[PDB]
Amino acid sequence: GMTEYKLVVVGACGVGKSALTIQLIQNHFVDEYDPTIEDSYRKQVVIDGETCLLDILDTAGQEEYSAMRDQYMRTGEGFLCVFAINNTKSFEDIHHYREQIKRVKDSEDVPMVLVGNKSDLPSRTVDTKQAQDLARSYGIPFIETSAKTRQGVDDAFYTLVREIRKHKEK
Ligand SMILES: C[C@H](Oc1ccnc(-c2noc([C@@]3(C)CCCc4sc(N)c(C#N)c43)n2)n1)[C@@H]1CCC[N@H+]1C
Ligand SMILES: Nc1nc2c(ncn2[C@@H]2O[C@H](COP(=O)(O)OP(=O)(O)O)[C@@H](O)[C@H]2O)c(=O)[nH]1
Ligand SMILES: [Mg+2]
Repeated sequence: GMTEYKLVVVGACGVGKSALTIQLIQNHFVDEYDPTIEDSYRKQVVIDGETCLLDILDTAGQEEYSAMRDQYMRTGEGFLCVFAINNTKSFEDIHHYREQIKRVKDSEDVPMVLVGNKSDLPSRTVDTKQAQDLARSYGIPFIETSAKTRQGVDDAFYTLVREIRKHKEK
């Protein structure tokens, strides 16, 4: 049967979670997508010659630590932690997202990729080295993306699938 991979995209409002997701789903850059819409989207993709079903939860809205919201995030098998390379605050938020993922998955070993989005823009405020070094601190991959140009989009999502496979084989 076709394996389904439940992927969750997290990070500060405005970093490009929806734009990244829609680039994967529609193969189109959407510069405008209601910041409050949290929803999931499926797509069949070929990754290393194996057709699989991705189920992407594009998170949005207010931070809430109810049991209900924990259970919804807990359905995720892997997480993209997204910041924007021109927004230092979004990068400084990453550790909070990672901490909450570890808590809700009750694991120090959750499949995860650090994503630096908006790589097409010139206004960088977060050095690549600092981002690479944070991913190293966590022991996870770092991928530079642009939802505008499609740079890194498959790399980010497909690496996460590969991380989930390797975790499932542990
Ligand atoms: C960086 C923060 O801001 C926001 C703003 C919006 N969301 C968050 C946020 N943190 O984790 C999460 C997720 C969705 C991530 C996956 C796992 C779980 S499990 C659960 N219950 C979740 C929730 N709500 C989450 N989201 N944080 C700063 C710092 C604290 C005050 N605050 C202003
Ligand atoms: N130049 C550029 N703008 C982007 C990129 N991704 C998203 N945006 C813009 O960033 C803003 C927020 O994007 P959105 O997808 O709504 O972010 P979300 O709140 O994380 O879902 C919008 O103005 C988008 O046009 C990107 O890679 N490059
Ligand atoms: Mg959004």
